[PDB]
Amino acid sequence: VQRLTYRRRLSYNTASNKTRLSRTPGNRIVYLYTKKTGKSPKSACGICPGRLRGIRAVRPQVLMRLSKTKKHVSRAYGGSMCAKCVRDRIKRAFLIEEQKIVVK
Amino acid sequence: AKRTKKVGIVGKYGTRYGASLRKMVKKIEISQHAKYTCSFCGKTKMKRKAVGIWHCGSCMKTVAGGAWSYNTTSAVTVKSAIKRLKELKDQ
Amino acid sequence: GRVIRGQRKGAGSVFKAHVKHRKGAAKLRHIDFAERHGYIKGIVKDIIHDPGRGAPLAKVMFRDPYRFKKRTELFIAAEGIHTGQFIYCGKKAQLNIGNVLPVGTMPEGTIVCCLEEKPGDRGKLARASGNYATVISHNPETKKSRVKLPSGSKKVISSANRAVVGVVAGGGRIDKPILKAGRAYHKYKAKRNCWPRVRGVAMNPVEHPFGGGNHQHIGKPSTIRRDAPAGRKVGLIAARRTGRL
Amino acid sequence: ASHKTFRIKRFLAKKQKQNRPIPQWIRMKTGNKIRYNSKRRHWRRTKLG
RNA sequence: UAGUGACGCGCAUGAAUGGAUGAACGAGAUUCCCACUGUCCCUACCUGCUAUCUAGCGAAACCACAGCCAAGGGAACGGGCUUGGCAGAAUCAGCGGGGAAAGAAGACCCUGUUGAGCUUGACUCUAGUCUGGCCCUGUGAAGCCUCACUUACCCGGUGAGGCGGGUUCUGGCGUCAAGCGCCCCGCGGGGCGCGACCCGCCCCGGGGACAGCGUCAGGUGGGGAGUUUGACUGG
RNA sequence: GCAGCCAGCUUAGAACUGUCGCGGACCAGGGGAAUCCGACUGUUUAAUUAAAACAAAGCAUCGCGAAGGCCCUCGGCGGGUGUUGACGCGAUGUGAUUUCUGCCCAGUGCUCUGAAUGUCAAAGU
RNA sequence: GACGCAAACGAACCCGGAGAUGCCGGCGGGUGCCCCGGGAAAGAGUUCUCUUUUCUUUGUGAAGGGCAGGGCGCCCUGGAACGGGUUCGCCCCGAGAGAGGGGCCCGCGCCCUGGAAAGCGCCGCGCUGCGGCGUCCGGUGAGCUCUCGUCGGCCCUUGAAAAUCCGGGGGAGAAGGUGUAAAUCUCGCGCCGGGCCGUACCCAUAUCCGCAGCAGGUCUCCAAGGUGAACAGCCUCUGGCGUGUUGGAACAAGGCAGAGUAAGGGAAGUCGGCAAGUCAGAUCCGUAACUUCGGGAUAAGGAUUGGCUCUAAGGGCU
RNA sequence: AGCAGUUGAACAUGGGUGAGCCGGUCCUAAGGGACGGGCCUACGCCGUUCGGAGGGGAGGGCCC
RNA sequence: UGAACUAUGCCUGGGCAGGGCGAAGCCAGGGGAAACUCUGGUGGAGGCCCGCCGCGGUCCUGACGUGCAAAUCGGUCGUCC
Ligand SMILES: [Mg+2]
Ligand SMILES: [Mg+2]
Ligand SMILES: [Mg+2]
Ligand SMILES: [Mg+2]
Ligand SMILES: [Mg+2]
Ligand SMILES: [Mg+2]
Ligand SMILES: [Mg+2]
Ligand SMILES: [Mg+2]
Ligand SMILES: [Mg+2]
Ligand SMILES: [Mg+2]
Ligand SMILES: [Mg+2]
Ligand SMILES: [Mg+2]
Ligand SMILES: [Mg+2]
Ligand SMILES: [Mg+2]
Ligand SMILES: [Mg+2]
Ligand SMILES: [Mg+2]
Ligand SMILES: [Mg+2]
Ligand SMILES: [Mg+2]
Ligand SMILES: [Mg+2]
Ligand SMILES: [Mg+2]
Ligand SMILES: [Mg+2]
Ligand SMILES: [Mg+2]
Ligand SMILES: [Mg+2]
Ligand SMILES: [Mg+2]
Ligand SMILES: [Mg+2]
Ligand SMILES: [Mg+2]
Ligand SMILES: [Mg+2]
Ligand SMILES: [Mg+2]
Ligand SMILES: [Mg+2]
Ligand SMILES: [Mg+2]
Ligand SMILES: [Mg+2]
Ligand SMILES: [Mg+2]
Ligand SMILES: [Mg+2]
Ligand SMILES: [Mg+2]
Ligand SMILES: [Mg+2]
Ligand SMILES: [Mg+2]
Ligand SMILES: [Mg+2]
Ligand SMILES: [Mg+2]
Ligand SMILES: [Mg+2]
Ligand SMILES: [Mg+2]
Ligand SMILES: [Mg+2]
Ligand SMILES: [Mg+2]
Ligand SMILES: [Mg+2]
Ligand SMILES: [Mg+2]
Ligand SMILES: [Mg+2]
Ligand SMILES: [Mg+2]
Ligand SMILES: [Mg+2]
Ligand SMILES: [Mg+2]
Ligand SMILES: [Mg+2]
Ligand SMILES: [Mg+2]
Ligand SMILES: [Mg+2]
Ligand SMILES: [Mg+2]
Ligand SMILES: [Mg+2]
Ligand SMILES: [Mg+2]
Ligand SMILES: [Mg+2]
Ligand SMILES: [Mg+2]
Ligand SMILES: [Mg+2]
Ligand SMILES: [Mg+2]
Ligand SMILES: [Mg+2]
Ligand SMILES: [Mg+2]
Ligand SMILES: [Mg+2]
Ligand SMILES: [Mg+2]
Ligand SMILES: [Mg+2]
Ligand SMILES: [Mg+2]
Ligand SMILES: [Zn+2]
Ligand SMILES: [Zn+2]
Repeated sequence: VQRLTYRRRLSYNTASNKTRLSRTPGNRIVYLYTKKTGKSPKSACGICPGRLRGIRAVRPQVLMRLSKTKKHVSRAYGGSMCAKCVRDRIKRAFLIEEQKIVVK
Repeated sequence: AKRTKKVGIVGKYGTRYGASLRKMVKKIEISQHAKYTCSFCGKTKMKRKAVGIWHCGSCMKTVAGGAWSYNTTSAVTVKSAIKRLKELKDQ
Repeated sequence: GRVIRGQRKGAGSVFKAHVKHRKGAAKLRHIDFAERHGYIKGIVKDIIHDPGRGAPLAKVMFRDPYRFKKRTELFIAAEGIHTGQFIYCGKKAQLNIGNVLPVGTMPEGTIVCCLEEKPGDRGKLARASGNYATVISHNPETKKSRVKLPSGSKKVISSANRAVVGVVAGGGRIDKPILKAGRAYHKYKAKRNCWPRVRGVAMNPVEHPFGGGNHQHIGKPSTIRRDAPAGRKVGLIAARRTGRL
Repeated sequence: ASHKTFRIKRFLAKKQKQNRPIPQWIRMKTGNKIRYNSKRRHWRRTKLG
């Protein structure tokens, strides 16, 4: 059991000073500063509490270097709205338009 | 099961704050932390987030209600008054 | 003597409001053509908690009639409204809880909230939790309406003052007796630095006109005149009467 | 501190170059008038501010 | 002479200058009991670090001169003076009788025509505030006053977006015009009008010559400023 | 229906046993019956006072609907409360709960009138 | 179908997401550490006796690919009461369970590329750098941390903004007329650049502050073995160190400390049980007056406690 | 360097801090503080997203 | 001229062993004609308890009192979601 130290000037256990223990080829356990965990997008509806599916959960500026296929799905509102609410958006748009023809 | 005789939920306060005050918060803490039946989805999941904020965990409906209850008696009385005051306008 | 505690609150150094986590100024949608000759349809998006007040706020989403945009309004949440319902604001709005319409277009005895004191100020009266205002009478000749404020005062306002139908949500908040001094600490930690109030009799004569003496008596009549100078105007300011009543 | 500004490091560089004793040939020049550097500072007994 | 329970014409208890009560809580004040012990009877022994001695190192307070007493007298309690007792180098470790020992121009007390903090029914003022006149302050009408007028002035709203006169059946969608008419370029291209009515002098509301500003006048004003608060006297 | 194999760590019971000694060091609440005060937790005189003092929840009163209450600034009708609106803000007293909170408005003070007889400035007459 | 494919035109404007959400509790996944079994290899310690023994070493970066593992109010089929599923707790279900088959996210775990060539361990030769061999196989846990999750609890407390980045809506536009063009978010690949400033050391019983190498003060990170409930005290390993601005010799008085001990008495001491003495952990019993019914309470008062040899019960897997 | 010293954080002579990917730099938090305006005899002060003819950028080729 | 000490407020960060009492909620089993009660377990609330770090500073009116220190030291002690 060897006691390891920080590898940077920051000496406080802040949200940016987060590390993980990594074993090196020199058989040493050193600190490896981890990236903060990313979050997959939420549905633009504001109802479904779960996150979207088919999208990487990375940091915002990491999305710049990812390809477009990894940031959405092949649906209409895919990548911004969940599949459940898109079906509701289509049926609500259709049925309301039908009620506006009945009044005519 | 019957572990306390009178205090119930206010047993967390022990011997503090007085009997009549612990009895007064008891009626409120029960209704404050109560799971109410949702009038939108039918499930009994209307729990309180903050003052006047009541949210359901299934239909995701947030309702502006009372501080310690889902609806105060002053709101159902006004809602019944505004309802009949609207009926006297159309006629 | 020195400047008393009551005077130091006007300089606003440590007595300013704690407005870091507040969500904004709760006010009605500003009066436009859609609210003078009709109504505008607004959807309630979320009912949020405003730090510092016991009344929730509704994030009602409207549609701008002059540009393609969605206006987000922060209204006082009337008790009964919910996310997903449509709030209609304007002159031709129907008398439903949550709608905003002038007092002149509402029958006598209508319970309203977030009432405008003057036409256009976007709501000044009956804004705290559980409070409301009642429409007493009208006067189409002078276009003035008489309303009853939650303090029992009857104010004559214009008939164009807009208000939300219903009572402010969060009612009965003062009915729960605070038990710990810590709950009062957190109550005012979000509002301002005013909770721990030292009694003037518990001070020295230098910092309060009630302090001093080998006992903690007031020594002087606590009822003080209204024209008393700042630093002396403590106790019961211009008290018409005293006692248990 | 390891974190220095350029002005502070440039200020400490000047004081570090003035903390040198007088040259030996100076005493032969002025006739032993300046016997020692009276502005020598130590890092413990006198601070810079 | 404590504690507790009673007694109460209580020097001089008392009801939010809160009275009475009270579980729990208290490095709060107090009394008693058990247990416990060197608190004591009554002290003893042991250990470490010191003191002590030594090598090296090496201050300070303090100091008129100094340093044995008794009585005497004396500024009324000598160390020196008087009369006696007497009196022997140089030192060590202790000690706390004395040096009216040191530390500090007594902090108590009094005095000073020395202050300061603070308080009022002290003296004299003052910010603020209340009120009146004048001033910005004009206009119309009625019987100085009231009611009107808007343009002064004031307030509020707004990205100054529709002023005056002639879309409620759902937690969708709405973004620079489709269409029509007219006209100009060399079937590609362009403009204009209607759509989206006309006129207007003030952006829209709420007050309005009132608020408010300026300036004098009266009241209030320990909030604040300045100052005073005799003397004699068996302190 | 179990046989085989593997895997710990606790608990209970019993015998035997030593000088009845065994939480063997270390670690580690003396207890009881009462009175007073403050309910409690919290706070406080850095460097003599940690308390019965302060705060406290609760209770009660007072002011105020915004051309406002309270307060700041030499000053802007500038600024704080106020991103506030009486279930709020501001000013006091009392001090949990329980139980009650009597009598006195003469005095002082506050406040309300103006069928207001006096006193009564400047200006105006 | 969830959604997947290396890409997969698209402005104004709009919508949304990420940045960007507290504290506390339970549980689960993963590393690190610790622990156990190899009658495992390489050195070393002990070897009077005993000890197939004791000690040490037994490893792999980022990034990328693949796969365990974990998570999902994600989808399809379908249909539930004799209600069922299920957690430590809960919770879930005709707004659709169970079951079956899928999908997505996180994968810091394992494998691979890196990459054994390097690093460690051992042995050998040479000299004043060259070689050999090895770097193995498992077991687990109320173990301790860190981390990723999940489910809750608490608030009259709701626990940041912005830069930046992304998705969608929109269809204004752009592109060529029969093989291409416009266009390309293809870690497919190639080409070029990334300036300026800080960077040593101390960070505290001697590098800071307190006049000093001052028993004071001064914000954090890492953290082993044994005992034990313990990050308690006590002992040890790794690491550090000479006892904290001096040595030697004595062991008087009087001090300070060891909270040293003390016969018999037990507060008679003292303003006053001041002081320290008693009690103490754990298990099994037993706990009053009073009370706001919560408490009081470890009330009070008892018994037990070591060592050794056994018995019994509490699991998993095929 | 309160004894010593062959020792030192003393003295003397030299040497030493190398970055696109560690931080500053970028962002605004509380806040500070210009601008417009107002105030102030003035030095100046007030005030902070409001309040001014506060835009210096276009697409499209001289036009919105 | 000072808020590098301290007082309060604001913003953004960091931190607080192991145990104890054990409340709502939940499960199952008894008693009853019913109203409903009783028992066990689970659960883990609290300006809850013991207590380490930390933050405080009660007593000895201990040490020290030309001190280590112009306020320190020791034991004891308060609190420690
Ligand atoms: Mg405060
Ligand atoms: Mg109070
Ligand atoms: Mg108080
Ligand atoms: Mg006092
Ligand atoms: Mg007084
Ligand atoms: Mg009192
Ligand atoms: Mg009093
Ligand atoms: Mg120094
Ligand atoms: Mg006695
Ligand atoms: Mg008595
Ligand atoms: Mg009395
Ligand atoms: Mg009374
Ligand atoms: Mg009295
Ligand atoms: Mg105490
Ligand atoms: Mg003399
Ligand atoms: Mg002297
Ligand atoms: Mg003198
Ligand atoms: Mg005189
Ligand atoms: Mg004076
Ligand atoms: Mg003074
Ligand atoms: Mg005075
Ligand atoms: Mg005299
Ligand atoms: Mg009594
Ligand atoms: Mg107390
Ligand atoms: Mg009490
Ligand atoms: Mg306390
Ligand atoms: Mg003190
Ligand atoms: Mg105390
Ligand atoms: Mg008191
Ligand atoms: Mg009371
Ligand atoms: Mg009172
Ligand atoms: Mg009276
Ligand atoms: Mg498209
Ligand atoms: Mg968790
Ligand atoms: Mg698109
Ligand atoms: Mg370094
Ligand atoms: Mg030190
Ligand atoms: Mg200095
Ligand atoms: Mg251990
Ligand atoms: Mg730690
Ligand atoms: Mg330990
Ligand atoms: Mg030594
Ligand atoms: Mg030292
Ligand atoms: Mg001795
Ligand atoms: Mg002793
Ligand atoms: Mg002893
Ligand atoms: Mg004895
Ligand atoms: Mg005695
Ligand atoms: Mg005696
Ligand atoms: Mg004692
Ligand atoms: Mg007791
Ligand atoms: Mg020396
Ligand atoms: Mg040398
Ligand atoms: Mg060196
Ligand atoms: Mg040097
Ligand atoms: Mg502070
Ligand atoms: Mg304690
Ligand atoms: Mg502690
Ligand atoms: Mg401490
Ligand atoms: Mg101490
Ligand atoms: Mg004490
Ligand atoms: Mg004592
Ligand atoms: Mg002492
Ligand atoms: Mg001494
Ligand atoms: Zn959705
Ligand atoms: Zn619901």
